[PDB]
Amino acid sequence: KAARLHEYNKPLRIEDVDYPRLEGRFDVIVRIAGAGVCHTDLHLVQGMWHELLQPKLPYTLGHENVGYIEEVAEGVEGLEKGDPVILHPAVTDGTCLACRAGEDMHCENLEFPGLNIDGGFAEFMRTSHRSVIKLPKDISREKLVEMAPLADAGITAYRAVKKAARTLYPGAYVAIVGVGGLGHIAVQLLKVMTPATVIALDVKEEKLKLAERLGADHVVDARRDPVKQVMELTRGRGVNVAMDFVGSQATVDYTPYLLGRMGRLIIVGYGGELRFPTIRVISSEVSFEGSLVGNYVELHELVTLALQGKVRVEVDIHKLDEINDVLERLEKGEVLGRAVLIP
Amino acid sequence: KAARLHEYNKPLRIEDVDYPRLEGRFDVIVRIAGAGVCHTDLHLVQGMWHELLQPKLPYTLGHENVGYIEEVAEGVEGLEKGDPVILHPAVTDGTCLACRAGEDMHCENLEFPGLNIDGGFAEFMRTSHRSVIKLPKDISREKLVEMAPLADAGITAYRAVKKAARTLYPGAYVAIVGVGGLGHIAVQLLKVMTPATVIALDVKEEKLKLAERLGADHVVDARRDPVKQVMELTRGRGVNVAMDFVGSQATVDYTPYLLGRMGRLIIVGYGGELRFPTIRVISSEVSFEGSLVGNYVELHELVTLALQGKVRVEVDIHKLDEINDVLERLEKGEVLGRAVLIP
Amino acid sequence: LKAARLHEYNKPLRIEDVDYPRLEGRFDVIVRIAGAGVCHTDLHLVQGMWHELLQPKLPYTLGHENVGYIEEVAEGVEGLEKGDPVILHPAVTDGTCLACRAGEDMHCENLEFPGLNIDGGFAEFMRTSHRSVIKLPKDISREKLVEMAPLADAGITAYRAVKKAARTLYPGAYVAIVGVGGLGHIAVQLLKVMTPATVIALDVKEEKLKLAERLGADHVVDARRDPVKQVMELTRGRGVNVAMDFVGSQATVDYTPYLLGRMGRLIIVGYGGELRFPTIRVISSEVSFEGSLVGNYVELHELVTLALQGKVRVEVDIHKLDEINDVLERLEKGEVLGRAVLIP
Amino acid sequence: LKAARLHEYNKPLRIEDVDYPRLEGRFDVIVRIAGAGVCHTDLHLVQGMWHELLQPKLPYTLGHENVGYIEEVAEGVEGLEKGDPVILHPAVTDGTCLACRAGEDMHCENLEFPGLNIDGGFAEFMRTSHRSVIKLPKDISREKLVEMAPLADAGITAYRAVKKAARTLYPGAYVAIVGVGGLGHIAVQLLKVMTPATVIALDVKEEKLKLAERLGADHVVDARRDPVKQVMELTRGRGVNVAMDFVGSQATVDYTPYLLGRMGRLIIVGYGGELRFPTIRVISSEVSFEGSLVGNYVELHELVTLALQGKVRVEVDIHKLDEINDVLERLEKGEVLGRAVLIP
Ligand SMILES: NC(=O)c1ccc[n+]([C@@H]2O[C@H](COP(=O)([O-])OP(=O)([O-])OC[C@H]3O[C@@H](n4cnc5c(N)[nH+]cnc54)[C@H](O)[C@@H]3O)[C@@H](O)[C@H]2O)c1
Ligand SMILES: NC(=O)c1ccc[n+]([C@@H]2O[C@H](COP(=O)([O-])OP(=O)([O-])OC[C@H]3O[C@@H](n4cnc5c(N)[nH+]cnc54)[C@H](O)[C@@H]3O)[C@@H](O)[C@H]2O)c1
Ligand SMILES: NC(=O)c1ccc[n+]([C@@H]2O[C@H](COP(=O)([O-])OP(=O)([O-])OC[C@H]3O[C@@H](n4cnc5c(N)[nH+]cnc54)[C@H](O)[C@@H]3O)[C@@H](O)[C@H]2O)c1
Ligand SMILES: NC(=O)c1ccc[n+]([C@@H]2O[C@H](COP(=O)([O-])OP(=O)([O-])OC[C@H]3O[C@@H](n4cnc5c(N)[nH+]cnc54)[C@H](O)[C@@H]3O)[C@@H](O)[C@H]2O)c1
Ligand SMILES: CCCCCCCC(=O)O
Ligand SMILES: CCCCCCCC(=O)O
Ligand SMILES: CCCCCCCC(=O)O
Ligand SMILES: CCCCCCCC(=O)O
Ligand SMILES: [Zn+2]
Ligand SMILES: [Zn+2]
Ligand SMILES: [Zn+2]
Ligand SMILES: [Zn+2]
Ligand SMILES: [Zn+2]
Ligand SMILES: [Zn+2]
Ligand SMILES: [Zn+2]
Ligand SMILES: [Zn+2]
Ligand SMILES: [Zn+2]
Ligand SMILES: [Zn+2]
Repeated sequence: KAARLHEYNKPLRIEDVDYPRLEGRFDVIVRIAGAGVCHTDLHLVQGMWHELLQPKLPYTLGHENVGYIEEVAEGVEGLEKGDPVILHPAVTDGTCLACRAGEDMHCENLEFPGLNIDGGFAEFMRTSHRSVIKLPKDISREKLVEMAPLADAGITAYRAVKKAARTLYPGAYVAIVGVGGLGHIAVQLLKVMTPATVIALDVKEEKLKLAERLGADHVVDARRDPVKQVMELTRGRGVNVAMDFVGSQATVDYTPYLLGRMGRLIIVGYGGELRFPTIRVISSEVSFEGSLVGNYVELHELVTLALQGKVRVEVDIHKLDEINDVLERLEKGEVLGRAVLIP
Repeated sequence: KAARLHEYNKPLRIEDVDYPRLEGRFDVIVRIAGAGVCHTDLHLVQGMWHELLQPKLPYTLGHENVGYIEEVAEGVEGLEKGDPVILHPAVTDGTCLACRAGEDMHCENLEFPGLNIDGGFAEFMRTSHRSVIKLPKDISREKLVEMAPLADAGITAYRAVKKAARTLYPGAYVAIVGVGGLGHIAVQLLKVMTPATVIALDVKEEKLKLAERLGADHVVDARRDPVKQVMELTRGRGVNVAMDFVGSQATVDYTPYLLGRMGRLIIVGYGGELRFPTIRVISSEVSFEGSLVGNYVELHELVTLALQGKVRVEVDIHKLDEINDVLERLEKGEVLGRAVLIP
Repeated sequence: LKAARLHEYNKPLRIEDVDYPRLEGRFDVIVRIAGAGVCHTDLHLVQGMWHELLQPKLPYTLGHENVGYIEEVAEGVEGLEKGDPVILHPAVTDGTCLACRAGEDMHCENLEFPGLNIDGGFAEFMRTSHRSVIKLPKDISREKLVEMAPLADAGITAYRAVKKAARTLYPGAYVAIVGVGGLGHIAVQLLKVMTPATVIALDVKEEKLKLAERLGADHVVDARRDPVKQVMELTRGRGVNVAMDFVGSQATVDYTPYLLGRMGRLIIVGYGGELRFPTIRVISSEVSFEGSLVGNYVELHELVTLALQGKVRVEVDIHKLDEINDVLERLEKGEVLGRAVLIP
Repeated sequence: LKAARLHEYNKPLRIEDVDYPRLEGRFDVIVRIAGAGVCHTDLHLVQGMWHELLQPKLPYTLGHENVGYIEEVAEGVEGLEKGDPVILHPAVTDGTCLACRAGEDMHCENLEFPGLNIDGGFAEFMRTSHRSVIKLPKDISREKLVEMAPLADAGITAYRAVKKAARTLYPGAYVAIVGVGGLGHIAVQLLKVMTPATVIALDVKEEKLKLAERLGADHVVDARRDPVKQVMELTRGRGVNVAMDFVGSQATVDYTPYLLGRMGRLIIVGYGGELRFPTIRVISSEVSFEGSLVGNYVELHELVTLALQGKVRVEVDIHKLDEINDVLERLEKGEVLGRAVLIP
C-alpha cells in the first residue's frame, strides 16, 4: 500500500505498489512506522513544484519519516532489521563541496523522497544509509511515531531558530508567524535556544492557545491588524527577528513590516511573492533570509533535544488510508500541530 | 553661499544663507573644502524621502563632506581652527543603546546634514564633534578634496563589502552591480578585502572600463541579459554574493536571479521594489540584506585604507555653483565615479 | 562619609571617615550606595596582586559591585535625579576613544574603575559617570535592589563569559562550569537560560554543589576528587566542548585545560594562577584558551533585563559595611554561599 | 618500492625497499608520488615527540605533504584514473562520523594520517582515500605540480590559521607572523591576500627576513634582538591585534603572548614548547590563545584555488628522496629557505 500523486489538484490514490528495490544510492529499505503530513504536500498536489522539480508521475508522497530498518545492501554497516530510525529527508552523495562542508540541502546530486521521488506514505520506502539516524534500541512504537515530524517540520524549525538566535538577546522580541506543524515546534525551540520574548501569530483561536501552552509570551490574532498589535507590544520598535512559518501572500505581505531596525525576517513558509520597497530595506537596514530544511548534524542535535524531553511535537495520529481526509483538513486549518500517518 | 531645495523636481537655488549657528548638538562649524554629490541627492529632489523624513523647506543639501574646522563650542576638545577633517554624515547622541553598541546609523535621535537638515553644499556647515574625524595635519587641499566621497559613498561601500566578505572565499564570485559613485569604490574594496572573483555590471562602456582599471576580473554589460552572462561566467552556479549599488527597478528585478545556492544579495541602492517568489527564496536558501551607510569605526577604518593608498576615489571636481549641471549629468549617467563640489 | 579603605597590602581594610565625593569632570554622578558586593578580586586587591598592573594611589576605598540611589548630578546629565534607583557598570569611560565608539567599555583608553584603582562603593556615597549608570524601575524595593548588586560585576562577568561559551554549544554539548562561587553560581543559571548544553558544575564544598543542583546543573562534581577523571567518565571520554574557570587558582588553571575535548574552549575568568599547557596538546586537540573581562554596557543592560524577568537570581549573604573584614575572611575560607553584599 | 622509514627515534631514517601498498578498505587510491614536502613535524617525529600521543607501529614511512599522479583505484572510486595529477589532504577519514558530516576532517573519529602514524609519501607509491584527493588541472607540468606539494600541509595549515586571524583584523590592525619558515612564508603571502592588516614578520635569520620583505611584509623584525620591544615600538605601545606562532619553540611560546594588545589573539600553530602565561594578564588584556590544526578539505580546495590563480606561491628547495637525512639536518639548523620538497 501507498498514497500516490497521479494527477495534480486531485486526491491522492491509495493503492498497491511494488516493494522498493535496492538500487544505486538506495541501499536501505525502511518499514515505515510514522509518516508526517506537511503543508508542502498540499503545495505538491497543487503543482507548485512542477516547474522546478519536473518529477515522473505517479510517485508516492511523504518526506517526514520514521520507521524500522527492513533490509540493507551488503556493505551497509551498523544497521540491522528492526532498528528504529529517523530519516533525514535528503538523499545525498557526500562527495560534492557542499556535502564536504556539511550542508546536505546544497548537495549537487540531491534527491528527496516524497518530493521528486517515492516517499513514506507507504508500508516501505527506500533511502540511503547516509540519511539514517539510529534511535535508542528500546524506543516504544508510540514514542517513535511521535518523533516523525522532527524529520522535516522540526529540523526546518531548528535550522531557522539557529538563524534567529544569532541576533536575539534578553529583551529582544521574536515574532513567530504561523503556529502550525513547523511553527508550534519553533515556539518551543525559541524558548529552549534563545532568551528572546516570543510573540506568536496565528488566525485560529486554538492555535493561539497551543502557542501559549508551549511558552509564547504573547499571542496575536493576525486577522486583526497584526502589524499594529506587534508595534504596540514592542512600544513602536518592532521585532528583532520575525519568522514566517506560513508563506502565504497574506503573511509575506505583512511580516516585513513587523521588523525593527536591523531586523531580520527568516522566511520558511513559501507560496507568496516577497514585495517590499528597497528604500525601507536600506533605511531600516533589514534582511530577508531563506531557510531550507536543515543538515544532518542539525537533525542529530534536534533528536537529542527531543530525547532530553525539551521539545515535543503535538501530533494527530491517523491511518495511511485517511490521507485525503488529513490533507483536506490541513488545507482548512483543521489540524492542531502535525498529522502523522501510521500503517 | 549655499545650494538649497525649496521645491521638489526643481533645480536647487544657489543663494546667500546666514552663517551657521552653534546650538544644541551642533558644536562644530566646518569650512567646507569638498562636498560630494550623491545619487541620493537626485532622489531627494524627486521627493523620495518626503514621506519618511518630512523635513522643513528650504534646506541646504550635501551629506558627503570634508573641510577645515572653522569654530567649535567651548568644551569641544582636540579641534582648532584650520584642522582638516572628514565628517561622518550622522549626527548622534552616543547615549542610546545602538550608540552604546557602536551603530551610529541606528541611533534613536539621529540627524543627518543634507538629508533632513542643512548640509555641505555651502561655504560652512554645522555638525557635532562626535561626527568629526581628524585627518593628517599636513594633508594638501587637493588630497583632502579627493577624500570627500569616503564620507558617504565610501563608508557605504565599505560596510557593504564587510557584509559580503563574511561568505566570500577563493573561487567565490561576487557581482558588483553599478560601477557608480559607490560601486567604483566597492570594486576596489572587494579586491583589498576579499579573495573573491569580481564581476562588475554596468550599462555604459566607460564605466565597464573604469571597473577593469580598478581590478574587476570580469565586466558585464547589463543591457544584454545580465543573468545569462553571469550564469555563463559562473558555469551555471551563480554568484555567492551580489551587491546592488544602483537600486533601480531594473536592477532590483534581475539581481536576485544572479544568486547561487546560499547566495546573498546586499541591497545598497534604493528606489525599486523587491519582488521575488518565496519558493525560490527557500529552495535556493538565499538572503536579501540591506546595508545602510556605516558606523564611526567603519569610517575610521576606511580613512586608514585611503591613507595607505589602497583605495582611491575617481573624482570629477566642479564648483558649488555648477551643482545643477552636475545633478543633471548624474541623472543621465554622465559622471565618471564621483562628482565633488568645491567653494 | 564612612568608608572601607586600603592603606596597606596584607592588612585589614580601615573603616574610617573620608570627605564626600567631588562632583567634577567625568565624575558627573554621585550615588548613595544601597548595596556593595564583595568580590574575590577584593581579596586579590588586599593581597597586592594588582599593585604592579594598576599602581593606584593609597589609600583608596574598595568596592566595584554597586547599586544605589542617585544623590546628585552635574550639568548636562539627562534622565537622572535624586532618589532614582540605579545599578553601576564598574568602568568609568570617556565614550570618545575608538573602543568606546565600538561599544567595548572594558577596552576604553582612559578607563578608571571605582574600587580597583580609585575610590569605590564600600562607602556611603560614590562618584561615577552617567555613562556607567543603568536606571532600574522606580518602584523597586530596597531589598530587591540590594539583591541585584552582584549583577554589576559578578553577573556581568558571568554573562559575557557565557555569551562566549554559547557560540559553540549545541544540544548534547557539555559545558563544565568550574567554581560555583559568586560569579559561578550565576553562570550555572545563565548556561541554562542561554544555551541548550548539558551543564557539569565543579566545586570543592558540598553546600556549593547542592547550590549548583538547585540552580539547574545536570551533574555536579567534587573537584577534590580527580575532577578530570570524573568529567571524562561523564562525557564518555570525549571531554567538554567548553570549560569555564570561575576560580582562577593554580589548582584550577592546572586541571581545567585537561577537561577539554576536540575543538574545546576554556574560558578563563578567574585569575591568580599561571596557565601552563603543552603546545603539542593545544594543536593536536585544536583547543583554545580565551580570557573574558567583566563586560560591556549593553551586556549589563541585557543581564539586568534577565534579572527583571526573574530568569536569574543571585544568592546573597547580606552584611553591614562595617563587617567587611569578617566577610573577606569568610570569603578567603570558602564560607560564603553565593555573594556577600554590604549595606549601610 | 624505495621508502624513507623511521625504525628508531633519534637516528637517521632508513632508505630501504618496502612492498607496494595494499589497495584495500578505506585505502582505495594509490598515488605515484611526484613531490613530498619535508616538514618541521618530521624532525619532531624522528625526535619521538609524537610517540606518546599516536603510539605508531615501527617501522613506518614518513611524509605527509604529498602530490603525485593516480596509479590505481579500487571499486566505486569516481573521477580518478591512472595519470591524473593530484594533491593529497593529509588526513584519511571515513566521512561517516559527526565531525566528518560537519566538514572538519581533522576531527574525524577514525582519523589516520599518512606519514604521522602510518606509511606516508617519502616513497615511490602511497595509499590513501579518495576522500583525501583533490584533482589538479590535467595539463599541469611536473615542475608546477611539485611546487604545489607544500600546499598539502604547510599551506593548508597556514591558510586555516590565517582564516582564524582574519576574523578580527581590519585596516590599521597589526598582525605579527612569527617564523618565516615553510608554513610562515606562506602565511605572509596569505595575510596580504586575505586581510587588510599591517604585517610584521619575525625571524632570526637574515635571508628569512629578506624573504618576508619580498613576499610583502610591511615590517620585519629580527627576533634575536628583543622582539617584544621592537614590536611595541612599531605599534606605538599598543601591541598586535593577532600574533601567529609558526615556530612553536620554547623561545617563541614565551615571547609571543607578550606581543598581544587588548583583545589580542595568539594563533598557536608551531608546537614543542609549553605555554606559560599569568591568568591575570589573560583577563586584564582579554586575550586568547587559539590552536590551529592543519585544515579541512574545503580549506585545501580554497587554497589550491588561490595557488592556481597565482596569488600564493611556495618557495621550494628541491632534492632527491635519498637526500632526506641531509635535508632534515639542514632544516634543524635553519638552513632551508622556504620548504624542501623531495622528488623521485
Ligand atoms: N523552507 C522549508 O524548508 C520548509 C520545509 C517544510 C515546510 N515548508 C513550508 O512551511 C509552511 C508551513 O508548513 P506547515 O507548518 O506544514 O503548515 P501548517 O501546519 O498548515 O501551518 C500553517 C499555519 O499558519 C497559520 N496561518 C494561516 N494564515 C495565517 C496568517 N495570515 N497569519 C498567521 N498565521 C496564519 C495556520 O493557521 C497554521 O497554523 C508551508 O508553506 C510549507 O510548505 C517549508
Ligand atoms: N544604502 C545606503 O546607505 C546608500 C548611501 C548612499 C547612496 N545610496 C544609493 O545607492 C545607489 C548608488 O548611488 P551612487 O553611486 O551615488 O549612484 P551613481 O553614481 O548614479 O551610480 C549608479 C550606477 O549604476 C549604473 N547603472 C544604471 N542602471 C544600471 C543597470 N540596469 N545595471 C547596472 N548598472 C546600472 C550607472 O550607469 C551608474 O554607474 C543610489 O540608489 C543611491 O541613492 C545608498
Ligand atoms: N575576569 C574578570 O572580569 C573577573 C571579574 C570578577 C572576578 N574575577 C575573578 O573570578 C574568580 C571568582 O571570583 P568570585 O566568584 O568572586 O570568587 P568566590 O565567590 O570566592 O568563588 C570561588 C569558588 O571556587 C570554588 N573553588 C575553589 N577551589 C576550587 C577547585 N579546586 N575546583 C573547583 N572549585 C573550586 C570555591 O569553593 C568557590 O565556590 C576570582 O579569581 C575573581 O578574582 C574575574
Ligand atoms: N598545527 C599544525 O597543524 C602544524 C602543521 C605543520 C607544522 N606544524 C609546526 O609548525 C612549526 C613550523 O613548521 P615549519 O614551517 O615546517 O618549520 P620551519 O620551516 O623549520 O620554520 C621555522 C621558522 O622559525 C624561525 N625561527 C626559529 N626560532 C625563531 C624565533 N625565536 N623567533 C622567530 N622565528 C624563529 C626559523 O628560522 C624558521 O624560518 C613547527 O613546530 C611544525 O612542527 C604545525
Ligand atoms: C535611516 C536614515 C537613512 C539615511 C539615508 C542615507 C542615504 C545616503 O547617505 O545617501
Ligand atoms: C532544493 C530542495 C527543496 C526542498 C523542499 C523541501 C520542502 C519541505 O521539506 O517541506
Ligand atoms: C591528532 C592529529 C595531529 C596531526 C598533527 C599534524 C602536524 C603536521 O601536519 O605537520
Ligand atoms: C585592566 C582592567 C582590569 C579589571 C579587572 C576586573 C576584576 C573584577 O571586576 O573583579
Ligand atoms: Zn515538508
Ligand atoms: Zn553532495
Ligand atoms: Zn485526529
Ligand atoms: Zn548619499
Ligand atoms: Zn544614539
Ligand atoms: Zn568635470
Ligand atoms: Zn570583581
Ligand atoms: Zn573610551
Ligand atoms: Zn607537517
Ligand atoms: Zn569521520
